[PDB]
Amino acid sequence: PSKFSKEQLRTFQMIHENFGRALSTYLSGRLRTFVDVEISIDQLTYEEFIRSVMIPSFIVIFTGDVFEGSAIFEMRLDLFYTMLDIIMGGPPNRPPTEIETSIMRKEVTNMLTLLAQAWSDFQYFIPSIENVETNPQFVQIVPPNEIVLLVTASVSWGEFTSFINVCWPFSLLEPLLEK
Repeated sequence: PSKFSKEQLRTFQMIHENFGRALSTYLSGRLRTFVDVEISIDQLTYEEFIRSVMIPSFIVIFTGDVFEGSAIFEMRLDLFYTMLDIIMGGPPNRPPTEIETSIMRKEVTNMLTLLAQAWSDFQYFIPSIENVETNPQFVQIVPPNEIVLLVTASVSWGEFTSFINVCWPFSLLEPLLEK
């Protein structure tokens, strides 16, 4: 089938809610302030997701040994620059420099690892960042009409609220969908 079943969605909801809790603790420690995270999932076409991403943005294309194909970890630039500023102790809306992406790549590797830990009992993997892009219109990892599981993490602290989205293409998740 081309779409995710109801029960399969619930499994992914629980997995990513675990991710959400680990992420909250992670970001709270990095930003040294209480950061709340609320997870919500949905399934839609890849086209819909990519068209919703701001230009520019911080798009991390990643994979895992145990997967075949890529997935996307996207972070809004307002969060990206706010996080970086705090970690560095130093937003600009323009696309990030190579230095800024390199510093934030380390943070993303940490967050992807937490994601993998949440996926432990179902399909544990070691994340590998394949590419980093700043323009969503240049990102077409799978066909437009293909369905994708979109995990949205609403990240907030104080009066700031932003997002981190993980896009899991149906084609990538198909085999685990089996067992």
